[PDB]
Amino acid sequence: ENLWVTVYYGVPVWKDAETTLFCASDAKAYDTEKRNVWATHCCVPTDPNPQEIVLENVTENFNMWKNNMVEQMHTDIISLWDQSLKPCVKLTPLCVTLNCTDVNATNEEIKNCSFNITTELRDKKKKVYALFYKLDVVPIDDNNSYRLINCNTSAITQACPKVSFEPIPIHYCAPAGFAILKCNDKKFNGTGPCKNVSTVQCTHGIKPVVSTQLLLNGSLAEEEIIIRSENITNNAKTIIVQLNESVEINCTRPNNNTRKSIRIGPGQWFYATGDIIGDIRQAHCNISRTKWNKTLQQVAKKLREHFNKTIIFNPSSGGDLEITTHSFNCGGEFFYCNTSELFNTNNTITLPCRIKQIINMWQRVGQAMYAPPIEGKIRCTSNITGLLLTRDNNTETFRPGGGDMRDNWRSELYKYKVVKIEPLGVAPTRCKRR
Amino acid sequence: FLGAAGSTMGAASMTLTVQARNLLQLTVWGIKQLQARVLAVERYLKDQQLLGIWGCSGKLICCTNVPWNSSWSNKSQDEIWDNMTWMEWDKEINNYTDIIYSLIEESQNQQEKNEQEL
Amino acid sequence: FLGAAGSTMGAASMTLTVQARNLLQLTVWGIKQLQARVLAVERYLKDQQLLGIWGCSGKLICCTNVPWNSSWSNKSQDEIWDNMTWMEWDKEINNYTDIIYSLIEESQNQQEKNEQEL
Amino acid sequence: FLGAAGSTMGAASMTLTVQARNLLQLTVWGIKQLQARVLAVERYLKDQQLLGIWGCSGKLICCTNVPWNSSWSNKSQDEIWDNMTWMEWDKEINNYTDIIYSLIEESQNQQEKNEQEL
Ligand SMILES: *[C@@H]1O[C@H](CO)[C@@H](O[C@@H]2O[C@H](CO)[C@@H](O[C@@H]3O[C@H](CO[C@H]4O[C@H](CO[C@H]5O[C@H](CO)[C@@H](O)[C@H](O)[C@@H]5O)[C@@H](O)[C@H](O)[C@@H]4O)[C@@H](O)[C@H](O[C@H]4O[C@H](CO)[C@@H](O)[C@H](O)[C@@H]4O[C@H]4O[C@H](CO)[C@@H](O)[C@H](O)[C@@H]4O)[C@@H]3O)[C@H](O)[C@H]2NC(C)=O)[C@H](O)[C@H]1NC(C)=O
Ligand SMILES: *[C@@H]1O[C@H](CO)[C@@H](O[C@@H]2O[C@H](CO)[C@@H](O[C@@H]3O[C@H](CO[C@H]4O[C@H](CO)[C@@H](O)[C@H](O)[C@@H]4O)[C@@H](O)[C@H](O)[C@@H]3O)[C@H](O)[C@H]2NC(C)=O)[C@H](O)[C@H]1NC(C)=O
Ligand SMILES: *[C@@H]1O[C@H](CO)[C@@H](O[C@@H]2O[C@H](CO)[C@@H](O[C@@H]3O[C@H](CO)[C@@H](O)[C@H](O)[C@@H]3O)[C@H](O)[C@H]2NC(C)=O)[C@H](O)[C@H]1NC(C)=O
Ligand SMILES: *[C@@H]1O[C@H](CO)[C@@H](O[C@@H]2O[C@H](CO)[C@@H](O[C@@H]3O[C@H](CO)[C@@H](O)[C@H](O)[C@@H]3O)[C@H](O)[C@H]2NC(C)=O)[C@H](O)[C@H]1NC(C)=O
Ligand SMILES: *[C@@H]1O[C@H](CO)[C@@H](O[C@@H]2O[C@H](CO)[C@@H](O)[C@H](O)[C@H]2NC(C)=O)[C@H](O)[C@H]1NC(C)=O
Ligand SMILES: *[C@@H]1O[C@H](CO)[C@@H](O[C@@H]2O[C@H](CO)[C@@H](O)[C@H](O)[C@H]2NC(C)=O)[C@H](O)[C@H]1NC(C)=O
Ligand SMILES: *[C@@H]1O[C@H](CO)[C@@H](O[C@@H]2O[C@H](CO)[C@@H](O)[C@H](O)[C@H]2NC(C)=O)[C@H](O)[C@H]1NC(C)=O
Ligand SMILES: *[C@@H]1O[C@H](CO)[C@@H](O[C@@H]2O[C@H](CO)[C@@H](O)[C@H](O)[C@H]2NC(C)=O)[C@H](O)[C@H]1NC(C)=O
Ligand SMILES: *[C@@H]1O[C@H](CO)[C@@H](O[C@@H]2O[C@H](CO)[C@@H](O)[C@H](O)[C@H]2NC(C)=O)[C@H](O)[C@H]1NC(C)=O
Ligand SMILES: *[C@@H]1O[C@H](CO)[C@@H](O[C@@H]2O[C@H](CO)[C@@H](O)[C@H](O)[C@H]2NC(C)=O)[C@H](O)[C@H]1NC(C)=O
Ligand SMILES: *[C@@H]1O[C@H](CO)[C@@H](O[C@@H]2O[C@H](CO)[C@@H](O)[C@H](O)[C@H]2NC(C)=O)[C@H](O)[C@H]1NC(C)=O
Ligand SMILES: *[C@@H]1O[C@H](CO)[C@@H](O[C@@H]2O[C@H](CO)[C@@H](O)[C@H](O)[C@H]2NC(C)=O)[C@H](O)[C@H]1NC(C)=O
Ligand SMILES: *[C@@H]1O[C@H](CO)[C@@H](O[C@@H]2O[C@H](CO)[C@@H](O)[C@H](O)[C@H]2NC(C)=O)[C@H](O)[C@H]1NC(C)=O
Ligand SMILES: *[C@@H]1O[C@H](CO)[C@@H](O[C@@H]2O[C@H](CO)[C@@H](O)[C@H](O)[C@H]2NC(C)=O)[C@H](O)[C@H]1NC(C)=O
Ligand SMILES: *[C@@H]1O[C@H](CO)[C@@H](O)[C@H](O)[C@H]1NC(C)=O
Ligand SMILES: *[C@@H]1O[C@H](CO)[C@@H](O)[C@H](O)[C@H]1NC(C)=O
Ligand SMILES: *[C@@H]1O[C@H](CO)[C@@H](O)[C@H](O)[C@H]1NC(C)=O
Ligand SMILES: *[C@@H]1O[C@H](CO)[C@@H](O)[C@H](O)[C@H]1NC(C)=O
Ligand SMILES: *[C@@H]1O[C@H](CO)[C@@H](O)[C@H](O)[C@H]1NC(C)=O
Repeated sequence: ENLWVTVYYGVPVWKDAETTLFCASDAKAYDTEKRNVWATHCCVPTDPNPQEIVLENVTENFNMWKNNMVEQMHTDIISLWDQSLKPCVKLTPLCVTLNCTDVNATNEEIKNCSFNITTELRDKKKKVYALFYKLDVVPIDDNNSYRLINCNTSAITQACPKVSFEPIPIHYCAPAGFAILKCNDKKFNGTGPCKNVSTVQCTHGIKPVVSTQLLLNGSLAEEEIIIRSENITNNAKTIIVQLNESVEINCTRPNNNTRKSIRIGPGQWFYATGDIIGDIRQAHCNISRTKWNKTLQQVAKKLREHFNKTIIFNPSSGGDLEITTHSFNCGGEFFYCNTSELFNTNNTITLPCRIKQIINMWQRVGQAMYAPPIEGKIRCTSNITGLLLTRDNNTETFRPGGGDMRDNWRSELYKYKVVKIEPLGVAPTRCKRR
Repeated sequence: FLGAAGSTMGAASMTLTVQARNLLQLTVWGIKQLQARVLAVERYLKDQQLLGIWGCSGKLICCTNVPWNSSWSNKSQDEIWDNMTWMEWDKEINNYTDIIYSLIEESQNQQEKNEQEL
Repeated sequence: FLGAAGSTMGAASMTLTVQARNLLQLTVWGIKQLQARVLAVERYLKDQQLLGIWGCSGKLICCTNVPWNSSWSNKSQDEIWDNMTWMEWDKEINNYTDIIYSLIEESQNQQEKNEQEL
Repeated sequence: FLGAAGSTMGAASMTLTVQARNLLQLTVWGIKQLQARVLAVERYLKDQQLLGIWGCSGKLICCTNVPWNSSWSNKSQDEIWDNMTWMEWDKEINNYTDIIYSLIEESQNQQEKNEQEL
């Protein structure tokens, strides 16, 4: 019974921790021509035959709202975009009076504007033309005199014409001494214990898809719609709804664009929209009516379990386009689609969409980007895998939320927790040093 | 790796060599990883230094002086090594971690190094 | 340093202390060297950790359990220690490097540590 | 920490674990600290490597072969351990630091490792 202290090293125990994770990818199928920002060539390959260890007889408390993997992913993305755009052409020389008239889409939103631009030789300026979308241009006068919307606030960096921003699944992997725990309870929602817990080197690939009302291309729930919130009784919180069935969206940019290269300096090129070829048509997105109807009704049914009120949906209440419309990127183009027909037969719901080139991503007002035009036509296929909803009676009203991108990552990282291994410990034995 | 986390404390003694084995441009993307590498080394060395102080540098299982307090644990070995897991154990001892380490360090070294020269 | 590279394996045993001894602005010019310093430390520690696992941490010459396979080497010592150099030797064993190491870690460590407590 | 600096050499032997224990953005402000951390590790490892070579890796007090020279010190222990402090001592031996170290590495290691295999 005369038990003594014995030191054991290599004890299989852990403590919660916050550390630096690294970027890893599955495929190295990406070339150097595309220069995808998520194929940085600074991101390592992951394990082609990854292991997962089931931890039996353990319980672990997971919390998607206080999870630090989300903050780190958010930070990495902002940093990545700023670095990728760092060396590219600045468009401050374009903050000149624009002489604009409507394009010959006559008997809307595209303006034909004239500029006075300094050429490679500083003594001369050339008069040139470009087409702009109405959303990017603000009038100065009541006359045909306009300015770009950013000159009032910030300088524009032109997106690098050779850099793809197409999402590539990224795995976030632990550094030595750390491990990632995964929750395998199919019905795990927000915060609380998970009974089926396993250990992995790293997460599944997560596509860094940016959208504001409908979450796209994520992972579906295994059995039913799962509703996740930090505090479901707080109307100020976002409710993340994970669908157990996807709904497809077909989006397009139906007019044929051309690209006009304008020199604005000594090796400094500006890419302007050139003439539109053929008909001028409005951008749009197609959602099957029958799939949407059953999906939205199932969401109302599941939401009801937490409120016991009749649930209805409404169009968003207002704000700028990033919040009021379904903002998303597709093909490198930036779409803002009107969803009033969703949040409200056998037809297809066709949502009109608008497109804009001068962008202030992640609410970082003061850092504008110009998205150069893409020649030809654009066709997108995507999956709605979830919704971001907010709330305002014997009824309750839900509206699209979004804007703050961390909510789009909590929806994939809710299953993961980072812990550190603390292998040194003590237990009793009759064994003594001598 | 942590396969033994759900196993009992005794059984888990076979994996000490597993748990103890995986401990080893100018941009933020890169500097944060360099900092992580330096930290991994520092954490490794701190554990090795402490084992050296306790006279446990070459051992995964190291018996020391310092008997157990009933205030730390009054549980029999029948449960500790045969039924409990290491996580469960850590949850019972935790508060005494610093106390035990201090007692080992301040006893085991002074009472051996002098006696050996003499 | 490597003076013994052309010497036979036995003679070269006198230089183990030599070969084992030299193992320790915001510009790329300097960051690459900071990274090199960190790597030198990491390589050093990985070799020390492995020797510790095998029970060889304090030794340059460390006898272990695990007999030799005729599939690894069928030469007598008359050739191995007296005529061959270490480069020549490494060129013949190479394919079995991982095999031999696994056989020490999975044997020499587990069969000594449990027995010592007992 | 250095509380024993004014104490005699013998008394100071009780603080060896004190003195030996505290050895572990893209801006200059931060890079210089990262460099300092790497250096602290390198200095630590160099002392540990040297003790390993001398066969003193597990010891704070380590007896070796190599008798004392009257050219190094002609004092009796009555003065060295009981009246002198370690600073005073270092000030008298200093010139022979490299000599003594070479005499341990070239003797204590080679004459023990070959003999142990044999
Ligand atoms: C949710 O997930 C979905 C599914 O991944 C996302 O939807 C995808 O989005 C992709 C990017 O927008 C889109 O990829 C573009 O598709 C265009 C149409 O391609 C048709 O033809 C190909 C033929 O395939 C064969 O050839 C290719 C060539 O590389 C090979 O790679 C294949 O293996 C085959 O051998 C079919 O496979 C398609 O199904 C279509 O029928 C392509 O034209 C386009 O490529 C051009 O743009 C690239 C931009 O990075 C560029 O790298 C590439 O080199 C091409 O550019 C050349 O041509 C242009 C013309 O103007 C020129 O300016 C350039 O200088 C250069 O010369 C892409 O491949 C996926 O097809 C699409 N998937 C579906 C099902 O629609 C969805 O976006 C995502 N959700 C969100 C919100 O992101
Ligand atoms: C958007 O508008 C673009 C500009 O009009 C369209 O590009 C045109 O597409 C047509 C249909 O494929 C091409 O016609 C073919 O041309 C080839 C020969 O091409 C080569 O010679 C021409 C001579 O001018 C040269 O311009 C090309 O670069 C090639 O060197 C013929 O063999 C075919 O039989 C057929 O006539 C046009 O040539 C092409 N124009 C250009 C400038 O490339 C584009 O297709 C439209 N996009 C969409 C989605 O509608
Ligand atoms: C998304 O599309 C919807 C339509 O499906 C847009 O709502 C419509 O917005 C127009 C704005 O001019 C409304 O017209 C105005 O209505 C008020 C009503 O008092 C009237 O006084 C004005 O003279 C004018 O007629 C229109 O009624 C409204 N439709 C509905 C059904 O309310 C919505 O604005 C679009 N949102 C975005 C972000 O694009
Ligand atoms: C949107 O969601 C749909 C499902 O609702 C996805 O369709 C499914 O895609 C997977 C591929 O990840 C298909 O699995 C494999 O397809 C290959 C095709 O040759 C087959 O050989 C394999 O054995 C396996 O079936 C799956 O069948 C397909 N499901 C259906 C009903 O077509 C779609 O990929 C998602 N993404 C987009 C952008 O549409
Ligand atoms: C608990 O989670 C583990 C995963 O950590 C589940 O194990 C997987 O089960 C599927 C079933 O077909 C296998 O295909 C996978 O290969 C298994 N993975 C691993 C790592 O073993 C397990 O089934 C879950 N148990 C419960 C009750 O949900
Ligand atoms: C550019 O500005 C001018 C005037 O500010 C616009 O009007 C033209 O003015 C010149 C002056 O001599 C006349 O000769 C032209 O006939 C005027 N145009 C028309 C249609 O009457 C001109 O239209 C503006 N251009 C753009 C692209 O806005
Ligand atoms: C800069 O823009 C101004 C107008 O915005 C150009 O001035 C016009 O130039 C034409 C050339 O024939 C004249 O006919 C117009 O009467 C001028 N407008 C005014 C208001 O005077 C000016 O030429 C442009 N600079 C360059 C280098 O093209
Ligand atoms: C320059 O920027 C300021 C804000 O920084 C603009 O002021 C508001 O802009 C919004 C944008 O639609 C309008 O709805 C508000 O009505 C504007 N405020 C006022 C008091 O009118 C300002 O309008 C921008 N410059 C121009 C020419 O529009
Ligand atoms: C999943 O939803 C359930 C509710 O159906 C959560 O239950 C908790 O219940 C206690 C009871 O007092 C409340 O105080 C907690 O606030 C509820 N949690 C939450 C997050 O609201 C359960 O915790 C949810 N999450 C998980 C992972 O089980
Ligand atoms: C969600 O947050 C809201 C935030 O207000 C909590 O509800 C109110 O909290 C205030 C705090 O002073 C109380 O005075 C109110 O009486 C609370 N309202 C109600 C209806 O009780 C709410 O309790 C939080 N919910 C959860 C599940 O934590
Ligand atoms: C979105 O586009 C896809 C194809 O890009 C449509 O899928 C086609 O649907 C028709 C319906 O009869 C099938 O015959 C085709 O074979 C399908 N194509 C493929 C490649 O499978 C889908 O129906 C469209 N969705 C909407 C809402 O229009
Ligand atoms: C999780 O707990 C269960 C229940 O105790 C373990 O299964 C049995 O444990 C008893 C304990 O003495 C053994 O005698 C039985 O033989 C075990 N069952 C089997 C089928 O062997 C289970 O092993 C525990 N999990 C782990 C990882 O050990
Ligand atoms: C290189 O090979 C030569 C030839 O074997 C070595 O020289 C002789 O090696 C034999 C081997 O038994 C010794 O008995 C002789 O005494 C060696 N010659 C002399 C002059 O001593 C030579 O030493 C080898 N190189 C090295 C570095 O050992
Ligand atoms: C500093 O020197 C003084 C003077 O020697 C030390 O005090 C005495 O030292 C003698 C040496 O044999 C002891 O016998 C006395 O007992 C010491 N005095 C007391 C009051 O104990 C003093 O201790 C030295 N400083 C330190 C840190 O030891
Ligand atoms: C989840 O999708 C499956 C697809 O077959 C469907 O049967 C099931 O009813 C859906 N879950 C809910 C809650 O409807
Ligand atoms: C959409 O909402 C508006 C709100 O005014 C309503 O008038 C309209 O009838 C609704 N459309 C559908 C299809 O419910
Ligand atoms: C147990 O704790 C008490 C607290 O005063 C202490 O006196 C006693 O010596 C301790 N026993 C052991 C085994 O350390
Ligand atoms: C030699 O290799 C064979 C391959 O099966 C193995 O069975 C045998 O035990 C090995 N001998 C040694 C000494 O490991
Ligand atoms: C003392 O120094 C002399 C210098 O020649 C040397 O010969 C002698 O061996 C040394 N004694 C010791 C103990 O090393």
